[PDB]
Amino acid sequence: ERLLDELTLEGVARYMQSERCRRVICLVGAGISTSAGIPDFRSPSTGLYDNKYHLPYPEAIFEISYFKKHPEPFFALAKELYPGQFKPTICHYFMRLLKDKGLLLRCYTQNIDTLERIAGLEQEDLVEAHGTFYTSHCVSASCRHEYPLSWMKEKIFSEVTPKCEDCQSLVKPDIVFFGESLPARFFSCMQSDFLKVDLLLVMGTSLQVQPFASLISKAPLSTPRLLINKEKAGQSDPFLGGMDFDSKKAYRDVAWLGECDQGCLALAELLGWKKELEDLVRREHASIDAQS
Ligand SMILES: Cc1cc(C)nc(SCC(=O)Nc2ncc(Cc3cccc4ccccc34)s2)n1
Ligand SMILES: [Zn+2]
Repeated sequence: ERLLDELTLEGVARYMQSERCRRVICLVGAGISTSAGIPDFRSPSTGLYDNKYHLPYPEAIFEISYFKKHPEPFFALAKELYPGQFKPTICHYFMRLLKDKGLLLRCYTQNIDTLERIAGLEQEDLVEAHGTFYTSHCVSASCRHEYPLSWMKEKIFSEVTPKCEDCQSLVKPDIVFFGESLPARFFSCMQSDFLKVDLLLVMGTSLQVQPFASLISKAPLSTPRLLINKEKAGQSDPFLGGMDFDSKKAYRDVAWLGECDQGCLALAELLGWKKELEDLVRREHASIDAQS
């Protein structure tokens, strides 16, 4: 009774091009941006937090109340970690193709780098589960003046603590600090989207950070779930208690292990989309390289 004829990338592609598959939800994380030269900010082994701030504890750099009273460490770190270029990956442009072809219901992302937007996903297509640098707001509840990334970038590089032009309050990028809630939009969209989904495409996430990881359990029981990731992820934790790729009871979950770009390339090829994807990426990359 299962929807995939076989538990392979080939099976997923046949399903995608069948009448049964109309709405795809993508769940994406840091693994879709590493090939764009953006490291994984949640990892301690990427050396981003290797080093004067006098933090009452090392975690305070991520905490909202600390930020509000001592914003300088955050903004110094933001300058240090600011990417040299913003060129979305093959994986990002694969999602743009999903959008173009009327298959994209939603992209839920853990990333803050804005590459989904640069690749042409719109606000309505996105749930930025950990917020984004794309916009920043004055922290004063009575004001909330919104500032674009161009404005915020200028403040970060000039090492001027960003203050609101209307009220002189601190201006904070719309990323979710420890102590802040996840965006309201995350919960709203989750409630509706997973009633409507035909395929989950899970790319570049290890599914270890909650509540993002729990999204896979919101899929209907029949909905195929394809993981494209360097490592297998999402199975039940044998210590406590999921994806089932390999047991005799597996029926809908498929793992393609490798670089996300290569997995998306392989899937696009099966779909007859490889030329379209190559043409889109090369054109967009050229346009970004040519920014004058
Ligand atoms: C600075 C910048 C600007 C743009 C457009 N894109 C990037 S992507 C590269 C990157 O990893 N950067 C980062 N900026 C801040 C980081 C740590 C951090 C600290 C405190 C709170 C956090 C709240 C939520 C998330 C992280 C938080 S990592 N980086
Ligand atoms: Zn203000």
